[PDB]
Amino acid sequence: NDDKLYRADSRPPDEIKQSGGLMPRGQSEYFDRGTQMNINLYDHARGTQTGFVRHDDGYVSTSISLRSAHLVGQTILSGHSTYYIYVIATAPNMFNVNDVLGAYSPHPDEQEVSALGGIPYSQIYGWYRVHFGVLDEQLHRNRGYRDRYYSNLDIAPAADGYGLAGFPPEHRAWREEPWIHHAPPGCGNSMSNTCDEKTQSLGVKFLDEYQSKVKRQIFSGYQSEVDIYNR
Amino acid sequence: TPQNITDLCAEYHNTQIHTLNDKIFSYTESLAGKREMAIITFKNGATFQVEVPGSQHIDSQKKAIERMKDTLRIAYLTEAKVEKLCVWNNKTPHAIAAISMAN
Amino acid sequence: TPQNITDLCAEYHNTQIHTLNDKIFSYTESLAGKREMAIITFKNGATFQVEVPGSQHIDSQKKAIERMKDTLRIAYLTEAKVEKLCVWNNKTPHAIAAISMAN
Amino acid sequence: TPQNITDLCAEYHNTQIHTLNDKIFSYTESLAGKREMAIITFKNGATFQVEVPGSQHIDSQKKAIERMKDTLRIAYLTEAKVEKLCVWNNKTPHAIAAISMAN
Amino acid sequence: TPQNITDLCAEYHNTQIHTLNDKIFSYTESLAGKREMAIITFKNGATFQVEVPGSQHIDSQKKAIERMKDTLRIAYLTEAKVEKLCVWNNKTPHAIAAISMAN
Amino acid sequence: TPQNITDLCAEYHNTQIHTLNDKIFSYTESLAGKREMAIITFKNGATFQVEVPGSQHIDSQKKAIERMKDTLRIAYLTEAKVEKLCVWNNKTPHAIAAISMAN
Ligand SMILES: *O[C@@H]1[C@H](O)[C@@H](O)[C@H](O)O[C@]1(*)CO
Ligand SMILES: *O[C]1[C@@](*)([O])[C@@](*)(O*)[C]([C][O])[O@@](*)(*)C1(*)(*)O*
Ligand SMILES: *O[C]1[C]([C](*)[O])O(*)[C](O*)[C@](*)([O])[C@@]1(*)[O]
Ligand SMILES: *O[C]1[C]([O])[C]([O])[C@@](*)([O])[C]([C][O])O1*
Ligand SMILES: OC[C@H]1O[C@@H](O)[C@H](O)[C@@H](O)[C@H]1O
Ligand SMILES: OC[C@H]1O[C@@H](O)[C@H](O)[C@@H](O)[C@H]1O
Ligand code: NA
Repeated sequence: NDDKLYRADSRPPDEIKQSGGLMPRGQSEYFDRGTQMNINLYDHARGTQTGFVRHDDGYVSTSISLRSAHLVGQTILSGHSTYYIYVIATAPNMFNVNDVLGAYSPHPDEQEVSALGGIPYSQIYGWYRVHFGVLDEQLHRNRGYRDRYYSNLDIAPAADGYGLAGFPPEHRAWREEPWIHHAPPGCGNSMSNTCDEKTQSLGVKFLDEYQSKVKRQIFSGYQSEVDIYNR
Repeated sequence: TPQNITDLCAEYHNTQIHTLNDKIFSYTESLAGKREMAIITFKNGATFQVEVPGSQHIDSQKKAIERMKDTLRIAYLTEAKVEKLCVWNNKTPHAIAAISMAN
Repeated sequence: TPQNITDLCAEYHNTQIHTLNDKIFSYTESLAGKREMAIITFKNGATFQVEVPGSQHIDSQKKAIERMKDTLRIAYLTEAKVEKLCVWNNKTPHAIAAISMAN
Repeated sequence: TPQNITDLCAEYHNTQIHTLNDKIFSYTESLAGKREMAIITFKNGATFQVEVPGSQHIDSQKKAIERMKDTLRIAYLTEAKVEKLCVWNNKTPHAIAAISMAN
Repeated sequence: TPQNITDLCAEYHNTQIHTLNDKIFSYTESLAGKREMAIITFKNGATFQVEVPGSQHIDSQKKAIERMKDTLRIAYLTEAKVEKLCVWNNKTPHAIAAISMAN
Repeated sequence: TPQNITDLCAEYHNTQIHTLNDKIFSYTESLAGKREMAIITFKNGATFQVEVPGSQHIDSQKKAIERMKDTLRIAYLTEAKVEKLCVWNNKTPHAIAAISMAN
């Protein structure tokens, strides 16, 4: 459906366009996975926010309302004289953190939805401007957005996420419902570090597969048809 | 001059409208001799062809056949919802005459 | 030589500008013989054609007709905002002569 | 007329189906004289050609050869899953007759 | 053989480089008789055409004129940054000879 | 028949491989008379052309030249990684004979 999510960020629209979207820490470009990135939801969710709204460990956070995003924004970014609130379509790269982490969600009050690998430009509906903590309530539309594609999609269900929860290898969660039914090999199950390596490889495989879907939706329309008979 | 696919399909004998309101499930393309054609299916199993060019086609249709193959390929890739197809049903698979995309 | 669609449209008889500032709502395409054409609509109900190539057209327009159908297809699929259309008003639906995209 | 790639492929001698269900790993294209062709590989190492046009081809295949190279290029760039290929096995690498994309 | 657009432009009389380093603001295309052309603008108001094919053009340029309209349409729709145009400045608006894209 | 770009390039005396494993930095296209060509650069300054069609080309190569310019344009816009180029090295810039794309 056409629901939107919201994120406060000091990186301005031109940086977003150049990066191909809203990126997790340490990634300069969406589709370019030439650099190392740890992907782990639990670590993402328990990370501290020091002048950046949570974007570590391979995910990028959103709020479920504009009010909530604005509140978050005042808390973290009040030292900036300008920042942006990005309005974001729902799609299956988004996970409801409370639902996936359950009772172990570290900040349940925040009601976070987090995007694995960050948010591609095409998924960004638009952006508001915030000046000196004051929300300017004009919405600037992104020409790159695709409404029919994204309005036909929703966030990922929690059961697509349980296996990516990223709890420590011997955490009680891996032996409790629901996570027990989705535990990566080595997690609550003779080379060291299997759980960590499988958590990471399942994340990388998810993002590979997701990026394939984005490439298909966007790059398809770069196809220029040729007059085959003339040629 | 028709203003929509239903009125256009009504001008021709041996046609019918199929209402799909769905994206294309599969796209098949062939360059084999005497089978230079495309075939699409939908998730319910409904199958449609773009016919091999032949004596049933006037010269002005040759370029439109090529255009239709282009349209189905990019519709498949972009997952565009197909609203309706106008087909001839004196062929199997039913043969595409026109396509509409909305929503 | 004109510098914009309005001035170009003013050089022809039986033509007018429509200002849509909106994406295309539907795209229809036909390969049926003598109806090799495309039809677009907008959510306000306005309907437009790219005409079948015919004796009214000169040679230089043949390639341009094919290009215009290609442009409407990709405009529909990428949800690009159509600014204006220059159309002939002596056809029903009105027949596209030019398109401008902005914003 | 066949309803699918498997049936189409059984109409011809010296052919077989390869089931890939995977995106293309590499795409190669050449304009070098007597080697105007394309080559694709999958991550499992399976390699396939679109043949150089020659006297084994009838005239109706010429346009279809060009379309297939367009299809493979965009499939590669979009990371679209290839379901099956129908190929001639009396050439090295196996020569593409038809492709299906699904899922 | 020039290595870049600036050196290419220097080989021709009545040409100049515009350095833009910006996306196209508007794209206009016409199929009207004797005006089969494209026009682009930038947000500073700079306006350019791809000319109607005519007697000033040699045969080898006719495919290249078609390619250039393809290129401008897709650059516009994908918001691609245009670095420079090479244009003939004995036409109004200035007529495109070459384009470079980069960031 | 070769199964990869390295083996294809080894079939010609005046060609060599370049390994890039990078996206294209810039794309330039010209319709100017006698310079109907494309030029690409990488961020390390490596520069390549698609040559103007000429008397060194056999008829079969003419359609492949046109295809290769389309390929470079979409590779540029998608930021696809170019793996290798096979080029004629008796020309300046080196002239593309083949391209391979892979991650
Ligand atoms: O069809 C267009 C218009 O409706 C007609 O009056 C004129 O004669 O030809 C136009 C096509 O170029
Ligand atoms: O020499 C010459 C070179 O340079 C090139 O052009 C080729 C193409 O094919 O040819 C010859 O070899
Ligand atoms: O039309 C332009 C170019 C295109 O080749 O040709 C020259 O002769 C003209 O001066 C210029 O306007
Ligand atoms: O039938 C002949 C050959 O035996 C095959 O290997 C292919 O080259 C086909 C192409 O139609 O032609
Ligand atoms: O991290 C060390 C622990 O690892 C678990 O896999 C094991 O069940 C425990 O008994 C303890 O050895
Ligand atoms: O123009 C195409 C159509 O031609 C008719 O003669 C035929 O009966 C239809 O099935 C369809 O092929
Ligand atoms: Na959605």
